[PDB]
Formats: sequence, structure tokens, C-alpha cells
Amino acid sequence: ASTQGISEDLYNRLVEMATISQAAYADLCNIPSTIIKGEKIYNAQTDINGWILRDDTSKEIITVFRGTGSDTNLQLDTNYTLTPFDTLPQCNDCEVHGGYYIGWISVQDQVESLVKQQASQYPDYALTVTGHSLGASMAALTAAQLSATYDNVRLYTFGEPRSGNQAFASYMNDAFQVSSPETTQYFRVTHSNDGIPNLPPAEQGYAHGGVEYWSVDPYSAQNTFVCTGDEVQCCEAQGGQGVNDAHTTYFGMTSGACTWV
Ligand SMILES: *[C@@H]1O[C@H](CO)[C@@H](O)[C@H](O)[C@H]1NC(C)=O
Ligand SMILES: COc1cc(/C=C/C(=O)O)ccc1O
Ligand SMILES: COc1cc(/C=C/C(=O)O)ccc1O
Repeated sequence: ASTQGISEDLYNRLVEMATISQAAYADLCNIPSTIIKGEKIYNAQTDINGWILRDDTSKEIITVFRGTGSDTNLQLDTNYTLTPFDTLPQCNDCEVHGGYYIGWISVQDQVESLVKQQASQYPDYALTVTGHSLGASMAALTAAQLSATYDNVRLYTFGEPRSGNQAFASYMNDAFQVSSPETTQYFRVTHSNDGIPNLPPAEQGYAHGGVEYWSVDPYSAQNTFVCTGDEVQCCEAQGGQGVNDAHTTYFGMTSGACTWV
């Protein structure tokens, strides 16, 4: 289906996670007041940047990754070789985008130790992972690993590439209850004709998982669509090309601009 309209509560949640993702490009400018900032995640070889955060009000530990912000990150973006996802031996025949797998391995020990430290102290909190574009694929690989280790794992992505093959997409669909929009814990958000959700091309053995939430302009709850099933539809049907204007700006927030309250 491609169903018009979402609730005000869900729209507010998508805008909150988009704000965190776009603020990750400018040292977390103007993130919600309900959030305590924890340790920085960083690797010098890959230039992967992220943070661990905590929202006591909503009882969640949030991990965010920045998208592309350097020449080194652009090199990762264009390594389209599929690589076995050996992080999860139980993910049968799962393969991931080769550049993003290097990025994930380069920060894995930091992410896992910092998440363990928070989860051990707040064992009833949910774990949420988010990011934009390259940061969205970093979030997907991270959330897959956490889902095998913890309860109540959630994933909000914005302008996400195809992160791996169909086996990886179906593992995520099962682990995140994607079979209904009423149960999903994986919200794969897209905007208008963003070109990045069309890369790598599906013909190279790549696939998306999750429920797609497609924001059409002008943006609002009533002009966001819920997209499920195998038909080409929503953002992917628009056939946008590459890094374009729609890619940069989600719910009126441009990466790193700090124009939000
Ligand atoms: C692409 O990434 C994979 C790991 O996921 C790596 O083994 C391979 O050598 C990379 N390709 C290049 C050209 O660096
Ligand atoms: C998956 O393919 C690509 C992804 C990006 C990501 C851009 C960003 O994080 O801004 C750029 C070029 C690509 O070919
Ligand atoms: C030009 O102004 C508008 C256009 C739309 C169109 C919605 C769509 O076709 O999906 C919605 C609200 C507006 O204020």
C-alpha cells in the first residue's frame, strides 16, 4: 500500500529524530531539552562521527550517527561491493554495503561498550538508533547488532541508502515487526525525490527493509504516506539522481544548519 496521512503523535516523533540526525553535523546544536548528551563516538581512519544520548522522560538510550561530512566518508559511500555481515552469524546469507561495513567495524567496540554501560545502569530503558544518509546506514547496521543483544530496540532513518541484500532486509523486517505499520519498530523516512534511497541500484543485489514514511512537499502529517510491500512506489518511484536538494532537507531542516528551536 501507499496510504495517505499519519497521526500527529507519530509526525512529532519523526520530526524529533530528524532534528537529532541533522544536528549531528554541527556538534548537536539545539537538540531537545529532554536529552542528556553522553560520550562522543569517533574513528580517525573512516571519519565516522556519532554520540550516545539519554532521554529520561521517554526512557530511551539514543545512538546517533552523522552522515557524509568529508572526502573520506565519500570514499566509503561509493564502495558498493557486498560483504558478509559476520557481526551476526545467525543472519543467514546476509550481506551489507561494503563501505558502510568498514565504517561500522571502525566504531563497533566504542558503540557496544558505551551502550552496555548505559543499559547496565538503566536496564528498563529502550534502545533507539538514528541518522541521515551515510549515518542512516550506520544506524541500520548498529540496530541489527543491538536487536540480537537487547529488548526494545527501535530504528529511525532519514534518506537511507539500500544498506544490504534481501536476506539482510528480511532479517530486519522480522526483528523490527515490520509486517504491520501498527507494530513496526523500523521507520524508514524518505523525502520527495531524494536520490540516495535509489543507491546502490536494486539490480546489483541490494534491497530496503522497514516501513517507508514518504514526506511529500509541503511537509506535514496529512502529506506523509505509509508505504509497504514490493511495488516500486513512493520515493523510489520518483527516480531522483544522487545527492540532490531533496536529500539535504528533511521536515524543513538542512543538515548542520541549526535553524530549528
Ligand atoms: C570495500 O569494503 C570491503 C569491506 O566491507 C573491503 O573488503 C573492500 O576491500 C573494499 N573495497 C575497496 C576498493 O577498498
Ligand atoms: C550509496 O551511494 C551513495 C551515498 C552517498 C551519501 C551521501 C551523504 O551521506 O550525504 C553519496 C554518494 C553515493 O553514491
Ligand atoms: C500547494 O499547497 C499544498 C499542496 C498539497 C498537496 C499534497 C499532495 O498532492 O500530496 C498539500 C497542502 C498544501 O498546502
